[PDB]
Amino acid sequence: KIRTLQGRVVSDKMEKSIVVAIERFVKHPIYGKFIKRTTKLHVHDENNECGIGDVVEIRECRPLSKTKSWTLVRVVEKAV
Amino acid sequence: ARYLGPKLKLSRREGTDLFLKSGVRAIDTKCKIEQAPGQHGARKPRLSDYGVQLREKQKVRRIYGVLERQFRNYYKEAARLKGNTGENLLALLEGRLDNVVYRMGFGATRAEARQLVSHKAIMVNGRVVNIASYQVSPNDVVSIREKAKKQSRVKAALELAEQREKPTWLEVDAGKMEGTFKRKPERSDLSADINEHLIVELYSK
Amino acid sequence: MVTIRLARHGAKKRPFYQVVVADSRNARNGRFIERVGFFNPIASEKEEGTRLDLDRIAHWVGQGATISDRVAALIKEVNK
Amino acid sequence: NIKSAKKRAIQSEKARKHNASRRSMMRTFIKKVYAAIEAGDKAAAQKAFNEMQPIVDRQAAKGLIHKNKAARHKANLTAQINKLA
RNA sequence: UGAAGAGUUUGAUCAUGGCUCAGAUUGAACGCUGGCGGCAGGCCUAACACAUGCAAGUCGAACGGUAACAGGAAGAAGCUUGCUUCUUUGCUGACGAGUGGCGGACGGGUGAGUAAUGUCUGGGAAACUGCCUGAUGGAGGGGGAUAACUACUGGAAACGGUAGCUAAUACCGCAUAACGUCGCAAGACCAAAGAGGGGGACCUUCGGGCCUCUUGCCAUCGGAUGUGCCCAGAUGGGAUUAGCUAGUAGGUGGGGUAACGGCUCACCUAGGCGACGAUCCCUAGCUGGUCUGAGAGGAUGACCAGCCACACUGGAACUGAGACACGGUCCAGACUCCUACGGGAGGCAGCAGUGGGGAAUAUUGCACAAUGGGCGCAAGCCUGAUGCAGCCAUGCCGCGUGUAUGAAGAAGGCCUUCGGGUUGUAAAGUACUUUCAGCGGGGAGGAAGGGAGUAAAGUUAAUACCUUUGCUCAUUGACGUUACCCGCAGAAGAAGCACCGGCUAACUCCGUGCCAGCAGCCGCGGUAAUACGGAGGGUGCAAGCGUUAAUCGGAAUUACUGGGCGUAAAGCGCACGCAGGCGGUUUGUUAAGUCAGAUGUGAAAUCCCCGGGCUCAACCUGGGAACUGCAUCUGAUACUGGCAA
Repeated sequence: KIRTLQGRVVSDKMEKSIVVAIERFVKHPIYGKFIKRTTKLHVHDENNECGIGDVVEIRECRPLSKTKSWTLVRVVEKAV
Repeated sequence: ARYLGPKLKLSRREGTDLFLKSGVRAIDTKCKIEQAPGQHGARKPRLSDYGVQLREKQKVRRIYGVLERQFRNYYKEAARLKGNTGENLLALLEGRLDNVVYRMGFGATRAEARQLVSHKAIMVNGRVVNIASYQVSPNDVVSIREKAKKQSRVKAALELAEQREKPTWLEVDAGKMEGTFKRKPERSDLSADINEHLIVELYSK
Repeated sequence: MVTIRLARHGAKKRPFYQVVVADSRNARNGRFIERVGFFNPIASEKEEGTRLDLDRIAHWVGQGATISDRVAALIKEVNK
Repeated sequence: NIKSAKKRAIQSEKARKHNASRRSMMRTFIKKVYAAIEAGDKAAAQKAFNEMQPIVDRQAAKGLIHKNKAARHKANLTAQINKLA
């Protein structure tokens, strides 16, 4: 595993940078249940290959520009 | 302190008999119990729950000679043996070295036995022991000293013990005054000191 | 470089050393890698005052470990 | 500053005096190459690199310039001339 | 294996609910009182300023040297007669200063600043890494210098500067060039230091060359290690902080950094971030953990451990493997000090002390013994780390201040119906014991190593050296007048504090009379006060007790575990609805959630279970468990989520 997160695009306003939004089920031990905690991240992209609202696979990796350390491996689909 | 205060007077303030500083000649003959400790000791109050727990605690507490601080240490050792910690608690109070020695007939009294433990009179194995808070080990060798049976106190301290039940969990000896702590004290070896209910209430606060 | 050494943590007027692997660039009772047993000079054969780990050390020495006068000679007190 | 080892400052200074010179040399020679790059003088680029190739390297083995730093210098340099001349 | 409740609203009652208390605890402080010993802990406030002393150097087996010391010799004296004294001299120990290396980035302290690209936790990759250690190879031949030094010279010192002279494991060429670096390949390029011990055969104009050993030196790749770097999550509060953000966010291409990166730069795009809480403000070192607690949780982060930051204040770089360097350097600034007033010096948030501040926190201690650290080839030195002592009930714990017996129940009080009752077996009296303390005398263990020899079936010169090994011998103890044990009289030297109206265990008598005053709460007190003051008696704790502050509990009293909201506090005045939360049912699939197992990982200590060591316990300690977690791996498919039908 390359630390693979199935995320969903939310920003093609740059070329080679696409903000992908992903979540993990975060639990509170004091509210005693999981919830959706969604965290936008800054991925480094080949150019663009997707629209917005594009379900994708991304991976961790080297840094290679400011706040980068994830890559696009592939665009799963535009719509489910 | 160590108490060692006006002994019997507490037997008075609880109305319950104990050998602590009494003879076997005075059993409240030429001494008095409960007539009125203080000028208000004649009349009896009903007592709140906390009333019972305090009085009763002090009953058990004074036929070992044991302090507050001491007793707590016992309570976290009781609840640190897997068992019934009512039993464990009163087992450890009859684990005090001063008590087992008395209960093997080497002390005149519970209290006088601990006067012995002061001096180098008591020992376990070849090892000298002066500390009374020592919980003796299963199958012990709790002997009197050579140069302590020569004293007129130790001869006279087998005397007053005579003719008592001597609840058996241990051996009572007169060749070498050397016993064995050969099993633990138990619920059956209580002799109507079954007041484990009280103090475990008191303590849990 | 690791440095195997003693470390007394025992109460006053009663040494209880502890043969430990640390590094010499940090505190005697401070920062450690992992232990390799104990040394108690107060044992006289009523309890065992040592724990060997002969095996572990034998690997560590090749890994670039250094032995102090005491530690080195203490393998010697028990020989093999 | 009553301490014995405060004499190290004098040592540091003999050092700084020397270490300065080594940096300066290199710092200048490397610029003579970038001259040939920006002005586009293809021949020169080569020649100027060749004269400073040993120099920058020596200092490194010693530790003045150190190993790892001169590495990247030598990479960047040559890189220039390859896409140029 | 483990969770207590009571009082307090009402004339009386049950709810609702705030308040109080009982408890444990704290780096606690204070008042009163005081016997020890053991263990632990002991400037939290002004991150305020510091008199004085000390804590950072050490190697001659890298040097040029000989200043001292101690010795050798030479002339000479004294003629202490062949010996002492004197000058000379590196000759040998040995070593001042000076060069030179390596440490001085360790350890030690502190929490001011820092809510975060700082920490923590778990991952991760484009990194570097001296001393250590593995593997392969190398280390060739030279040169020009510069401190010291010498002779001057500038200044009051502080502190320098010239001129000539010189050393190196110093500096720099030149020679040499892989598993090396750059490069697509082709090609190019880069390093050094040797020192000691010992010696037979040769050689020395006799310091050495030679050989041998040995450690070190240079390189490259490893290992181990330390240290940077990135990501995600967890991290305090406040939305009476909602908008914020230009190197701002990203893309190109330069440069820089050990390496990735607006780190920095040129150009280009106009985004990026934010209520799933940015940004801003207050507050705070952060964590393991600690305390409390039945747990869950909360509060908290002292000592002990890890991390980060900080080092007079501010700031900066240099060196180096590593620093943004506590006792380095330089600059500025406010301090403080010196001064011959021209000009300079220093930095206790190191240990110990000082003043101050505060409610409060110890000796200008001892020591190289042990353990550890630094350097070194070893001896050895350096060590306010540390180990100990001193001072302190600051706390936890252990033991003692007596035992037995003892009544015409003694005087002496106190209360009393005046018969006594109470103090009280309490004391005296009798027989008994001397712990602890005190004095006198014995006395373990923490000490092995090293050092002077010999043994090697090492390496080589065939038994050198060096290393190796046991053996042989003489010692190594600061604590310390020791742990401990022996003897010595004689109960001798060793109990108090608070409270007793109710909560709450524990009552009477006088004095006073809503006055005096008490007071945690409810409330007492205006003349027989079970509540004040004193006394008598008693109750609980005890060398400590109480009081206060403070945390948590109790309090399910803000409720995840664990609440209500019709009228008691408490449903927006009512709709719609985005986001968010939730999702009827059937089949199939996935396996993200989830469950299981697997694997890492969850530091140690703290904690916990069993079990040892200190006369016992406190404490210390062994193994194991816990380590509530996290990720990954492999499995599971009922539910949950995703997709399809």
